[PDB]
Amino acid sequence: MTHALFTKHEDTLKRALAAIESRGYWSPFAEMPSPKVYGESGNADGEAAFKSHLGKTFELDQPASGETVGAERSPYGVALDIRYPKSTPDALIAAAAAAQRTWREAGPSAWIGVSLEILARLNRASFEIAYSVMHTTGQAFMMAFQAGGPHAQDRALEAVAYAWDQLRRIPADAHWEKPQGKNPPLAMQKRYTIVPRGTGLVLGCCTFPTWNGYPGLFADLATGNTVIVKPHPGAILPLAITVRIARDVLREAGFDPNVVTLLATEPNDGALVQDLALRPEIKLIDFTGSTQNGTWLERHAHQAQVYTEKAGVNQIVIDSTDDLKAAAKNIAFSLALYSGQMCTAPQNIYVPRDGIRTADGHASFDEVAQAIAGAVQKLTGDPARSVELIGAIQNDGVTARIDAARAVGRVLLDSQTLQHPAFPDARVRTPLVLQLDVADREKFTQEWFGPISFVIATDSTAQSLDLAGEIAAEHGALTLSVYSTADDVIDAAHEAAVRGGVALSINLTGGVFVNQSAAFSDFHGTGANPAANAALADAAFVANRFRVVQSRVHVAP
Amino acid sequence: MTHALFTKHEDTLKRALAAIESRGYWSPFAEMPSPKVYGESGNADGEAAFKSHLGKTFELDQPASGETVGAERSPYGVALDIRYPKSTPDALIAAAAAAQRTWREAGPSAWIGVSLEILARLNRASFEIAYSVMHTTGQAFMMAFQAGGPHAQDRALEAVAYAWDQLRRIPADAHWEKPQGKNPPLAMQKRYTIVPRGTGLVLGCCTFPTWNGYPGLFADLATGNTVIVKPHPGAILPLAITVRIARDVLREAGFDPNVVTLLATEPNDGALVQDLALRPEIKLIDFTGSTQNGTWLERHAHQAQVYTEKAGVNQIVIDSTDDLKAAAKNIAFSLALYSGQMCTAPQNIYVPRDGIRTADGHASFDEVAQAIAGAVQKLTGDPARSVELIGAIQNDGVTARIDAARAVGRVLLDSQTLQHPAFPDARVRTPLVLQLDVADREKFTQEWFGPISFVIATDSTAQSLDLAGEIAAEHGALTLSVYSTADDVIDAAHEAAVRGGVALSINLTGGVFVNQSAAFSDFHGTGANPAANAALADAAFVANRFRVVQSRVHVAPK
Ligand code: NA
Ligand code: NA
Repeated sequence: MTHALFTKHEDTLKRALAAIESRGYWSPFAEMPSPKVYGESGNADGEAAFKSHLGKTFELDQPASGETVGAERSPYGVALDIRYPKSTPDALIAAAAAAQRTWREAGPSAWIGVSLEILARLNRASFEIAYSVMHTTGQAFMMAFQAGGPHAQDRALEAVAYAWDQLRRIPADAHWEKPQGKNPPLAMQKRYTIVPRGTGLVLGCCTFPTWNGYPGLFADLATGNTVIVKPHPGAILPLAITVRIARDVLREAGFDPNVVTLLATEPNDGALVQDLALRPEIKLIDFTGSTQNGTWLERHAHQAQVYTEKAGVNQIVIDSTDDLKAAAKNIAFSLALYSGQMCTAPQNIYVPRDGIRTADGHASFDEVAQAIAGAVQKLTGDPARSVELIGAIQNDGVTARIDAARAVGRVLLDSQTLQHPAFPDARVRTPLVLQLDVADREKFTQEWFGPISFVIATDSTAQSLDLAGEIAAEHGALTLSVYSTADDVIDAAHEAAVRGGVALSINLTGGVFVNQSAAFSDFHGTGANPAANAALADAAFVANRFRVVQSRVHVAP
Repeated sequence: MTHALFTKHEDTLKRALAAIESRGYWSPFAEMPSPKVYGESGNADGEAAFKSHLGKTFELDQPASGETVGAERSPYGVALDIRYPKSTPDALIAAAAAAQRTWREAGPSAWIGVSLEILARLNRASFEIAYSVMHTTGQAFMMAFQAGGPHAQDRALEAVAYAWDQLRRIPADAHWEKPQGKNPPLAMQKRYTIVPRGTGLVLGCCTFPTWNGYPGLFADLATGNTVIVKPHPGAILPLAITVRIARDVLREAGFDPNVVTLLATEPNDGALVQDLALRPEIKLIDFTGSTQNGTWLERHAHQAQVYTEKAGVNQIVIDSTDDLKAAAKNIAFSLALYSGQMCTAPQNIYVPRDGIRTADGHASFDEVAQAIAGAVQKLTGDPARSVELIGAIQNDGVTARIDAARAVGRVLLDSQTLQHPAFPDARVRTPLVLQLDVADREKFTQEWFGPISFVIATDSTAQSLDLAGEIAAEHGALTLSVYSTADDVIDAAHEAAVRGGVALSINLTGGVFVNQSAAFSDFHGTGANPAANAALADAAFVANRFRVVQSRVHVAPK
C-alpha cells in the first residue's frame, strides 16, 4: 500500500516531475525570508533556536562514545563552542546496518514520502538553518537563508523527483506470456523488488553544507539507502540540524532513526575519513571538496559509487558588448558575491589585447580592465554598503593566498580588510583583481580559492575561446560566460562549452549572474569534465543507487 | 529535424518503450528460423555468405597497416582460415575521433534511427551470423541462430529503447521566466545540447559475442558515441559481420563509417587491451569475461565508465517438489544446454543430506542425485540425439578443466567424448556430474567453466539457502533456482535472492530453463554482486553515456 506521507505530498511530487522535464521556472520553497510566508516571528524564533545551540552539546540519540567533538568557528567572530557526541565509524556503520531492513521493506512510496516530509520540515526551520549557515560558512544572512534553506531544499527535492522518476517506471510485477504455436503458451509471473545499495556516505562542504550536501543525502534516502552524514568540520551545525529533523520524521514514521546518523569530526579527520570511505559497507559516496581529495576517493573506494564535486576554472570571455558599464557591473557582482567563495564564481576573464567593440565605440584592453576593477571597487569598498554582498571569509588561509596572488601579475585592484559594522572580529576582505597575459597560463589554470580574479590579455577572441574550451575540458569548470554582439562568436562559444563540458551563459548584463543556478532548469555541473563526475541532477545521478532483484514462476496463461 | 531512419522505425521504437515498462513478452525479431519470415532460401543464402568469408581476408575500408590478423578455429573442426585487416589502437582512436563531430551533431534522432536500421539489417543477416557464431563459439545451429541473431538483436533493441527513454525526457529548449515582486520578470531561454561521452570500447566474449556484445555497442551508438569493437580472438567473425553492416548504414546515412571500427587481434592480446583501455580517448568500456580482467578495468580505467559481466556461481536449491522426474529433467536440460558454457547455467545443486519431500513420498539424497545424473545421461550420451542440444566445446582449456574436476569428488556421471555424426573433427564432451558435501566449500565456490556440476549434500534447506545467498553475494551469481512446495521456503528463497543480488527462478519443471532470459522482461544480472557491475538493461545502463551541455540567454518575457 501507498505510504501516508507519499499521498500527503503527492501533488508537490507530481509538479516536480513535470518541472524536471519542462525545465521552466518552478520552486515550491519561498526563497524570500518574508513574514508573509514564514510568520511575523519567523526570523526571531529562528535566531533564538540557533542561539540555543551555542555553548552546549548538540543532542543526538544515536550510538555515541560519551566523548564530544567539534571545533567550529564563526567567520563573523561570534563564539560558538558547539559540541557534538562523538560516534565511531564502527558504531555508525552498525547502526545503519541495523536500520536498513525495515527501511528497505517499506519500498519507494515510503522513501519518497519520508524524504518530502523532511524537506517540508526543513523549510519550516529555514531561519534557524540560515543563522547556522551564516556563522559557520560566513555567508551574509540573505545568501545563507537562500543557499542554506529554500535553494538547498529545491535541489534536495529535485533529487527526490529524479529518484521517483526512475522508480515509478519499474512495475511491481508482470504477466509474461509467450505463445508456442498451437502448443500451450509459456506463462510466468515476474516479480520485481527494488533493493537499495546499502549505506551511503555524505562528505560535506565547508561553504555550501546544505546546498552541496542535500542532493546526495536525499538521493540516497529517496532510493532506500541509509546515510552517514560527515560534514565539513567547519560547518557541522547546518547538517546536524538537518539530521535531527530527518530522524524525527523517520522515528514518527515507524522506522529506525539511525537510517540517518551524523559523524561529527574535528580538523585533521583525514585518516578517519579515508578508512571510513573504504569500508565494505559504504556503497555510495557523495563528496564535495578539493580536487585531490575527490580524485583520491574516485580512485580508491572501489566498493562504492562515488559522486564528486571538485574545483574548476570558471571563465569569462569578453569579445564585444552593447554597454561596457552594464557588463562590467554584472561581472563585478559575480566577483564580489560571497567574496568569490562560490564554486560557480568566475576567475579568468579573457579580453583581447587589442580591445573590444562596444556600443560607444572601441574600448582598449586597459579600459575594459579599469571598467571591471572600478565596478568591483564601487560595489565592495564601503563597509556599510558592501558587507551584505561580500559576506565573510571562510578560513584564515585566504589571507595568505591573497598575498601569494598579489605577486602573480599586475595588481589592478588591491584586496583590503574591512571592519564589519556589526561584528568587530569578523574576517572580511574585498576582492583582489590582477592583470595577466595569456603567456601566464601556468598561473591561471589553477583554482584560487577566495576573491581572486585575473583579467587576461589574449591575442584574439578566437584564442580566448580555444583556451577557455581547452582549460574547462582539461582542468574542469562549472561555468562559462561570454560577452559578444556577434552571432558567429556566440556560436563558437557554444562549441567551446560543448568541448569544455560546461554550462554557457550569454551576455549577462542584468540581474542574473553566472554564479546563480535554478533547480529544475539548470544542471549544476555536467559530469563531463574534471570539476565533477556527476550533474546535479539528472537520471545518472540517481539511477544506480538502487538495483532490481526479480523472481519468476510459472502461472496459468 | 527528425532523421528519416527515426521516422522509419518509430513504430518499433514506441512498442519497445512500452515493452520495457510493462515487462510482458515481446520481440520484433522472429526467433524461429522459419522460411515464412526469412525467405525459402534464407538458410542456404546465409550459409553461402558464411562460406564466402573462409580462406580470405575480411574486407573493411577502415585505417589499416596492410598486415592481417586472425587465428579463429571452429569447435566443429571446419577449416576457417579467416583473416582481418590489422589496425592499431592508435589509428582506430584517431579515425573514431575524426568521425565524432558530424555524428554528434546529428543528434538523438539520428543515433536512434541509425541504430534501429542497423538492427533491421542484422536481422536480415541472421542466417549468415548464425553460422559465424556456430563455427566460432561451438553453439549448435538453433542456439547459434537464436542467441546470436534475434535474441541478441532483442537485447540490442532493448538497449536502444532505454537510451531513447532517457534522451526523450530532455527538452531541446525551455522558456525560463521568474516573477519579480513588482519588477520585470527574469526571462531567459535555456538550450540543452545532448553531448556523447566520446569513444566507447566493446571488449568481446568468446561464447556469446553478439548477445553479450550488442548491448554495450548499441547503447554506445544510440547515445551518439563512436565505438571500437574488440572481439575475443576466438570469436571475431560474428562481430566483424556486425561492424560491416553498421558501417554500411552509417555510410548510407552520410556519416563517417569510422563511427564503428573493428580491432581484430591474435591471442594473448591482454597487454594491448590494457594499453587501449587506459587511453584518455576511451570514455566508455563494455566488457564480458573473467572476474580478474573485469575487475582490473573497473579499478584502472579511471577515465572511463566501465560496465562489466564477470564470473559467478550459479546455484540450485532443492527443497521439495511435486514431480521429481520433471524437476530432474529440467535441471538436466539446464546442465546440458551448450555443454554448460552459458553464463547462466547452474553449477551448484544443494540437496539436504536427509533427502526431500515429494508428492510421491520421500526421496533420499542419492535418489535425487541419481535422478539428475540419469536424466543428464539420457539427454547427452548419444551423439545423434544430443549434438543439437550440447553443441561443441569452445576450446581445449574446457577439456582440461573437465579432467581436473574428475579428481574433486565422487563422480555421479562421467563426461564422455562423442563422435559428431556430421563433423568428424568436432570437439564434443558430455557433462560431468559430481557429488560433494557442504564441507567441500573450497571446491564449489570456484568457477568451473564448462559442463561441470556438483550435487552438494547440506545439513538442511535452511543451510542450502543461507549458503546460496552468501556465495552469490561474495562470489557473484547470475541465476538462482529453487525447488520447493513450501511457501515459507519460497519466502526464504526471495530473501536469499535479495541478499545475493541474484535473479530467482521458482519450481522450473517445464519448458523454461534457468539458463534462459527474455529481453524486455528479464534483467540479465543485477549489478549488485561480483558477477557484474551493471544490469542488461536498465536506466543506469545508459543514462551516463551522454551528458547535457546547456546555455542560457536573456529574452523578452511572455
Ligand atoms: Na573565486
Ligand atoms: Na557450467
